[PDB]
Amino acid sequence: AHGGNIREPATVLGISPDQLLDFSANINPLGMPVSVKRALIDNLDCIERYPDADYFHLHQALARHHQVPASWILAGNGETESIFTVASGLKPRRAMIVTPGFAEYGRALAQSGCEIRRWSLREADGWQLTDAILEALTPDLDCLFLCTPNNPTGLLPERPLLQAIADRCKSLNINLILDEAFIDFIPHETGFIPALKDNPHIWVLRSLTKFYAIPGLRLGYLVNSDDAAMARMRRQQMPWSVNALAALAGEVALQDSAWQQATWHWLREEGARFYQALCQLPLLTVYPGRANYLLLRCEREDIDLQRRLLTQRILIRSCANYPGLDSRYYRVAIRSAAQNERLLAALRNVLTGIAP
Amino acid sequence: AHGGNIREPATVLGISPDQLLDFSANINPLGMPVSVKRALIDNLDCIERYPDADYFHLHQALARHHQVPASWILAGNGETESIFTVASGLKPRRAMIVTPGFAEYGRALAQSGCEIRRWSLREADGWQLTDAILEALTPDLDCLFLCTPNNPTGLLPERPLLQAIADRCKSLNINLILDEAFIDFIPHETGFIPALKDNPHIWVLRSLTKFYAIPGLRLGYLVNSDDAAMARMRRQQMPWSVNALAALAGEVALQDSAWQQATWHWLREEGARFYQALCQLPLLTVYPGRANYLLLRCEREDIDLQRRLLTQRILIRSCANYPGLDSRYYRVAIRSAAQNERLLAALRNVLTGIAP
Ligand SMILES: Cc1ncc(COP(=O)(O)O)c(CNC[C@@H](C)OP(=O)(O)O)c1O
Ligand SMILES: Cc1ncc(COP(=O)(O)O)c(CNC[C@@H](C)OP(=O)(O)O)c1O
Repeated sequence: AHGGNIREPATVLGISPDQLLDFSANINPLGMPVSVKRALIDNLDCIERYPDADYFHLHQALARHHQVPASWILAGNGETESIFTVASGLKPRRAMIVTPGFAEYGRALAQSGCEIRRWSLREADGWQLTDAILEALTPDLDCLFLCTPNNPTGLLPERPLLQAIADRCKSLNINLILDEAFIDFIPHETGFIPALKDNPHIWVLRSLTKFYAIPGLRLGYLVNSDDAAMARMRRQQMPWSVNALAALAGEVALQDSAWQQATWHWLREEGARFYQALCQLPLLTVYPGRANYLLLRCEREDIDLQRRLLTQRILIRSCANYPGLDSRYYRVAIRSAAQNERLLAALRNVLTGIAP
Repeated sequence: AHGGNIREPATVLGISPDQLLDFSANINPLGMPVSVKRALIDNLDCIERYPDADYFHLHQALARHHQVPASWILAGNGETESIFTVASGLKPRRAMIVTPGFAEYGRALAQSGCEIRRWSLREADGWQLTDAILEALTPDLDCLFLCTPNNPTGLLPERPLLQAIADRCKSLNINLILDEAFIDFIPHETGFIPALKDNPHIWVLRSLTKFYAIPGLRLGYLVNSDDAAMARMRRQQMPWSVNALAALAGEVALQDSAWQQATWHWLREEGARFYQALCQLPLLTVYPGRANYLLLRCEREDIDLQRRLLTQRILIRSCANYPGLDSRYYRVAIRSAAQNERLLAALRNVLTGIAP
């Protein structure tokens, strides 16, 4: 049960989803780039033909964007498909995931028949990934999934720690899958694509749906420099999985040279202002997320924050279904100032004026 | 290597794909319904949110269309996804497919770890499915895939034979998967959805991409009346696989009450006129396909028809890669009269004036 389920949320209340303000999914509040919408409208008739099965133009655009060989890239029907593709293409016998984390890594691995080991983040560490994981990495592991920054904490592990993990993985023959779905939101963070050349054991997952606001179109991709392994992924993949409009949108989106700075500026300004306001609320712990969402811990047990905000027609993410987190945890997106203010006001009604 | 690969075909020639006339994919020549295009343009901003994970409106529309419980239906990112979903959801140990047939059944089963048995259609039978298959059906089979009408022959097995197969399957505990991807083109053919109520061993695959001309959007679905099995399919399925525009397009498409009659009329008129003209060509055998495509057998060995037509900038499907068919076999779509005439003229240049 993932976030962004507004139709389901509205159904629970008996109202139309157009009446809900959603903070349970984390999509760039700027909306899709104007050029993207124009291109979609202008080329809509392209849907009367099958997509290019090899997605030449799309992969060329992604390759030019990251300055890597097009052969290192495989686009997917959302990064969600890329996660299932890597799991099925690598068919690990034993794999480690880090909890709490995005639920699909586990679903994908389970379906592929893998023995899943969980590395548990600790509330006492403020949910930060630590070097304690290194000693937990063993030769018998085939894969390790890390999310950078993590869903739902928004925390980004230190580059040196990620490098230490990557190096250990290289020596223990472990494939390292880095989920960089939200990395574009963190100013100046390059991720690991610039370092794949001499590290064929590293796989990077990317998504265009949150940063460019096209989650309804579905577009993500996987990058890796092992010629043979990527070739195998191209087969284990279902044909025409990426729709023609997603491919077009992706190409156009990457051409908007102002999008990145505009998004970073918003995060640095409103995002910082929103975070400060949340931290001024009583009976609430707010974690220092680096992208467009924040993990919250409600210090009032006798209060289902999600149920309470839903009656106020504001949908938030309940993190109780993440392994490792309990009913006190929730996640909210960072949106436009006006919407953020409505969220804040709702939270105050449930948090201010209450004794410990 | 499926048909519709115009970008790849154009690349082989060193030209732009906009210069090719494609007869290698079989899409309704009328294009997408006008209401569908209007709805897509009017609701394009819906892509700024994730699709409804449960696709309520879409499944409700499909259920109303077939007058069956919405619980019997699962939409997919093209019927291609539905094929992979049924294979993975049923995880057959032994399964039978009929050759020649669409390549994805075999790919899907192979990936799921199934022992595949092939029932071979015979050139001496004019590639018709016969009752000889019944004795080949055994208790140890878990699944049987039939395509009605078949890709690439366009032949539709007799209802009584399909019923006999279905009944035998029911008694031998075999799941029967009927690929009805092209059934909408055959006037008055209802398929098996109207008969699923008391046959939970029957699974029907449907596609909206050829009949409504949205192969670039990707939309198909699976129907079955076994409560538990469909429930399992809803899990083995990847979340948000159907994009928001495909779901919208599907709902709108089903509301066009003139589309069906218009398409049937075209097939009965131009389709019949095209078929007759093909049959007047020398050194060519044309099979009696019932939908919008026809299988051709070139009686001139020393002539690669596809290569020869490609130089004339017309792309056709070579069926040499179908198990059971050799280099003499090709398939062509049935399109508009003008385009059909260009195809005919090209064929004449390669077939007329030549001695046996
Ligand atoms: C870390 C992470 N990785 C990959 C994806 C897949 O993205 P896409 O397929 O659109 O490219 C998501 C989406 N997450 C969407 C969100 C609604 O799910 P939760 O409430 O469980 O966080 C994600 O959060
Ligand atoms: C029998 C059959 N079933 C299912 C599909 C999948 O349809 P979709 O995913 O668009 O709903 C196709 C598509 N076939 C497309 C065609 C180009 O492939 P070939 O040249 O191998 O025949 C098909 O021919």
